[PDB]
Amino acid sequence: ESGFVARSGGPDRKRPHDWIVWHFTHADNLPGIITAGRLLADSAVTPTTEVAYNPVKELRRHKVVAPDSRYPASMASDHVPFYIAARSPMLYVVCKGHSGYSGGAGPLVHLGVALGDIIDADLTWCASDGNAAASYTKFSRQVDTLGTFVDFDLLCQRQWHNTDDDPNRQSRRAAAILVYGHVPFELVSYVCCYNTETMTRVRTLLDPVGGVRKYVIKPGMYY
Amino acid sequence: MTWGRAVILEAMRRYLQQRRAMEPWEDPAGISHLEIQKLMYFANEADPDLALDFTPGRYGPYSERVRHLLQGMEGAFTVGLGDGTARVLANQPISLTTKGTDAITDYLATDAAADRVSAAVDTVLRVIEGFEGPYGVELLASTHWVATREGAKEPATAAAAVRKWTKRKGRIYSDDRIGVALDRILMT
Repeated sequence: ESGFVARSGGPDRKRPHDWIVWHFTHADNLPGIITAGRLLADSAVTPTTEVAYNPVKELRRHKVVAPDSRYPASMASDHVPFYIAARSPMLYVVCKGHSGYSGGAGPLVHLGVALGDIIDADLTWCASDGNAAASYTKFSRQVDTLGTFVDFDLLCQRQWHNTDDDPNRQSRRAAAILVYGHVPFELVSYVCCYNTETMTRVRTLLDPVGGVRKYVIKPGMYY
Repeated sequence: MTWGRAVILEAMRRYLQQRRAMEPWEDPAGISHLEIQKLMYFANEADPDLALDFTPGRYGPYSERVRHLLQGMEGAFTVGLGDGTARVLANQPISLTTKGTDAITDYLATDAAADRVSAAVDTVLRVIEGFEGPYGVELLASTHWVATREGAKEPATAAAAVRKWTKRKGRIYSDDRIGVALDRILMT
């Protein structure tokens, strides 16, 4: 679909706690994440294999993330990004390939976390209303207005390309929950893969680590 | 090579690399005609002697002379305009060819205006930093027009004035997006 799903039924504007948010990573990074028991921000350490374009990642090291005066002084690279709609522009960049990675969607794994699980876990987080690197993007952690804060309607669409009258649609599709520091891996309750060999490899890794995780194979959440 | 063509070729080369990091889902090689218009609008503001005579429009300022310049280079230093219809607002992706890249590098090495081209392009890159992409430069350019051509230097005033040209609000020409652009225009 859009990749905008929730844990109760379909996503609702007034119940952001049920939204499932998605973090994608290369399957070969998963043993390292297993070892640490958490997803780590880019600033923590360098990953087993990098999928992201290197100039994109260098930009995030200089992007101020500051919803409130109470929010820790921090960069985008200090956060783990979870895209609200799984089929997102950032995932397209990785899937089409570049100089640093060219594997396609095959080895990419989506780790889904419910926003309400992030909140209930007393983690520090905020939402961007679009492309986090852009200077006109805003961050917020006001739960009760998240529905109007992100472009909820666009995130639900199955078709979302830019048009002449709205060249900002892809950017708004990059709205994400940025979790400060790390995300304990037990908070992952959904795993999505593109193919069956990846899913088999993921389950052979995760069967001794955890249990109650829902596993799904969806070409539709990739490019 | 006149220096207006050089300003074009050099804006294109550096803007593409800025955009590839900011909006990496955008095209790896093509810049839309309308983006190049916004870039040249800012270059003209940095260097009035370019004399490209911009007029305001639904997608921000537009110069017929910028389109003429791109046309004369088509199939030589640049590609992508093709053979457009007469006076239709076409927005195609335009690329620098290998010859173009070679020409602008040779140009900056020796030309009398070489430092002036770089100074204008460096000023443009600085103003648009963080606003790269087809939307960000349109937003900045439209706000700049109303701020410097219609006195619209306050948030309330500039939002109204921007939306009279764009005909659109949504989430792209809200007061908040225009406020951010206005803060940048005022700072630079």
